[PDB]
Amino acid sequence: TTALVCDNGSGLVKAGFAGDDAPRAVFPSIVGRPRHQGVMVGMGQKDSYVGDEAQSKRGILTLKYPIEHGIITNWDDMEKIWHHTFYNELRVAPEEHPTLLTEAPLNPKANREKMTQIMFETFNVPAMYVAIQAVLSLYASGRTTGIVLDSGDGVTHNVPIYEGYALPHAIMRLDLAGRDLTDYLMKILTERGYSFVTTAEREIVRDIKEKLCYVALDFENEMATAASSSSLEKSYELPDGQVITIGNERFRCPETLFQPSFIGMESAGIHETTYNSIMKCDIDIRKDLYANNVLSGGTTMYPGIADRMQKEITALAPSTMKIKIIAPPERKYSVWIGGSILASLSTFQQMWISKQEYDEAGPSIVHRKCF
Amino acid sequence: TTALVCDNGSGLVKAGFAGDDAPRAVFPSIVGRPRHQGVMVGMGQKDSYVGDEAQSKRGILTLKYPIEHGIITNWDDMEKIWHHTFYNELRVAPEEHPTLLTEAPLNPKANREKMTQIMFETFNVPAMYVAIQAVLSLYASGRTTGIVLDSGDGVTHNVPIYEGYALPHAIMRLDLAGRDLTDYLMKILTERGYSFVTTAEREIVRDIKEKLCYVALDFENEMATAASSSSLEKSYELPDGQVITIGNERFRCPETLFQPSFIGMESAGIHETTYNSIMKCDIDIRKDLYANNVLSGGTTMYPGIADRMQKEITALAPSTMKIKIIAPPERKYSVWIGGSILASLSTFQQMWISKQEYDEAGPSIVHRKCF
Amino acid sequence: SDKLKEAETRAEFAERSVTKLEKSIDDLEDELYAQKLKYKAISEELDHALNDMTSI
Amino acid sequence: SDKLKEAETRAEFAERSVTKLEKSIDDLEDELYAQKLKYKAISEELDHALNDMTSI
Ligand SMILES: Nc1ncnc2c1ncn2[C@@H]1O[C@H](COP(=O)(O)OP(=O)(O)O)[C@@H](O)[C@H]1O
Ligand SMILES: Nc1ncnc2c1ncn2[C@@H]1O[C@H](COP(=O)(O)OP(=O)(O)O)[C@@H](O)[C@H]1O
Ligand SMILES: [Mg+2]
Ligand SMILES: [Mg+2]
Repeated sequence: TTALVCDNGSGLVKAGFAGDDAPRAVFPSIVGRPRHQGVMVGMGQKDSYVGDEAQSKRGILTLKYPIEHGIITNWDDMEKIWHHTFYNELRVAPEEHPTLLTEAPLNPKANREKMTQIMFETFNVPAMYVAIQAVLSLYASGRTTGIVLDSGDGVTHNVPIYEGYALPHAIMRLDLAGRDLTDYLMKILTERGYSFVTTAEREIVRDIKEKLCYVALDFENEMATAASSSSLEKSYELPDGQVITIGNERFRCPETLFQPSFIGMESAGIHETTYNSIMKCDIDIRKDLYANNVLSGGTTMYPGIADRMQKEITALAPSTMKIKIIAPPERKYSVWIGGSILASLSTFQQMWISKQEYDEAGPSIVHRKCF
Repeated sequence: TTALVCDNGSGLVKAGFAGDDAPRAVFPSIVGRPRHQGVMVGMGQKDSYVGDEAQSKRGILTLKYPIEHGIITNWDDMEKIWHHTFYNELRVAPEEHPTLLTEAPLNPKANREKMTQIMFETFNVPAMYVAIQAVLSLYASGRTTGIVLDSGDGVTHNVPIYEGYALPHAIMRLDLAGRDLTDYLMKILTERGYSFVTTAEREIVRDIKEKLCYVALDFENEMATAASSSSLEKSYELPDGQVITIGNERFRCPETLFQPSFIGMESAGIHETTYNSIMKCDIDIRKDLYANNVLSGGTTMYPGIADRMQKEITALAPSTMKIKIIAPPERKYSVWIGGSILASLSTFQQMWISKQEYDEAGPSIVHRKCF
Repeated sequence: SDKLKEAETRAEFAERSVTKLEKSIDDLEDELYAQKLKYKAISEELDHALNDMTSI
Repeated sequence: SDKLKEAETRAEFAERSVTKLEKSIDDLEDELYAQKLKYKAISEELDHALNDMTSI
């Protein structure tokens, strides 16, 4: 039979059968209970709208993501999300399909063990396998080397790989991602008068960020230009009218990636953690990693980031090496495309964690040889 | 049929069919298992890369030479190296070709006996013969007398020969060679800030030594000049950029040959063990040995050694004798050229150790008349 | 609809132009690589002559 | 309206990319010119050496 390549993510759940080009169903991972009282009788009001249904009734819900930073903080809601994904968005019972979840690097063990225990006890799948979210993004590019920066919505991690041999001592995981950029944008919009507070209006700020923000090639020059002319002010129409005008908030929101001091984080930007991740590698594979830097994940879709990052790394790196940044147009679904490719391989067909194996060793089987 | 003139050496395996000018395939003798984990599936990752393949993937391997000082310390790896040499670099099955290995003087017997046992049982050659590495280097020069200093990469030995009669009581074998010079160079580079530790970076230090180091004609004057001017500082570009500048480390690394007290060895330099080897000979053949001093082996390729050695010996020797140092441009492959010449001789065709002879007397046949 | 057609046409031309420019820069980068190889080889040969002459 | 906004954004992205590519190709051409100048200088020095070696 065919395998189910699910990809929990944090912000958008992407799923679909193995062997295709794009995920079959992509929908936000939010579960929102209603918060008001409700007076109409017999309206058929449910107790929790999940997935894309709660992005249409969000006016009277309190949306809450069940995955904070890679890790899962609310297991009941995550189980609800998985149940919805299997039964309503794909309509395939899990009793007859292997599953291939994905997990960020350096995550707590208990999260992974609970994930496998749920998949084997509640949904009762035949066999499931958990894979690191960066190796798949490297599969999708058709490479076999390279250092991949997978800046998702929950957590940004940077896994270097050479000739198929991952370097476990050079993984640099940073917890700045799309969600913190949304919060920072929502916080700097208040400098013009627009106040978004409700958890429903966070979605509106996210839409503003997606449609308007861009990464500046040079930050100081843009700050000077936006403060003199008015060629940058782009307007946007809220879900009820009252258009708003975003000035130099456009390139200040995604600039947080390269200067995490804006949101008070100490660490260095995504332009310098990649160079540090390279320098921890051996001295003889640094040229190949320099030449095959891969971008993935949703948050790396800002217009103009593949040039800013290349300029920064070229500034840091030695002058002789060639710096090349692979930015495929299908960046958002790169992890899932790689997952489909991996699940479609014949050599991989014996790596699944078969159910009888789980019955013999318990949920701690995932840390064992079947990784 | 044609004979296979293999030459194990220590650092570079040189092989080729008898009767040519240069070895057909020359490649480092290193076998390196991968050391990291490896995440790509189906990449076709082997368990051990040998020969010149492991000098390209050395970034994720742990290279280890199977021959320490002439002697062989790891028989499985040496068997792997021989198998590679026969099947992939020459592509001739050994079942139809005699072989002519080479061995340093004064080596343990068990090494030679195991070598012949392997060649007769595993590879199943028709007949093999083991020859001393210095007599061949004397063949290649077209002489018949002379004292040859064969400073390889494993061990430096100094065999005097007159009129074809070797003098077994005058062989002076010293264990300082190219590898110790590489280690000493790697140890003195730390005085400027460059630290090479990994077994892969030993190859980089070896390349530095080959391309930059030279032997000073007079040591104290060079030490004084390099400490005042800056006309010696030559720069070199690492495999990733960050050029380095070698100062008076240039002529201090190969100076260890003439003053083995630098690396803590007690014995006298290669300039004085040759004179001692001569003085042990009879009083009537010392003039001929003085006039026909032969250099061979890789490590004697330093620019300016054929003058320093001549100056030193002229200082030691009596003033009347003429001191001449033969330094052919084809020094590195001198032993193998001599091996080809010896294997191509008709008079030598009945000295091979035929397989039926080995079957009758066991591996101890090599010490017998068929030397 | 008319404005959409115009903008799409100009964007398609821009894509074609950037493809042409990227190919041109690839060609010129390859040419610079070849000339860098030339300088490497000539400097290596000069060093070889220097070491041969200093070492006779 | 959605299609028009998409097309406009595509056009702006492509224009900025073409600007960057043009600047980069010009800079690399300058670098190649400089290295060619160095090669020609040392080549003229070697040609003078050959002119003197004609008397050698
Ligand atoms: N076109 C876009 N432009 C800018 N940001 C985007 C775009 N699309 C998605 N994002 C950001 O990326 C996030 C989605 O990232 P995604 O790759 O789905 O995360 P995950 O790894 O959890 O799947 C969204 O929250 C949004 O903030
Ligand atoms: N051109 C060179 N200049 C200086 N040293 C060299 C040069 N070529 C080789 N060497 C040294 O000689 C060694 C190779 O010696 P070789 O004659 O191959 O040893 P073997 O007797 O085992 O074959 C290398 O390890 C290197 O350190
Ligand atoms: Mg992701
Ligand atoms: Mg030798």
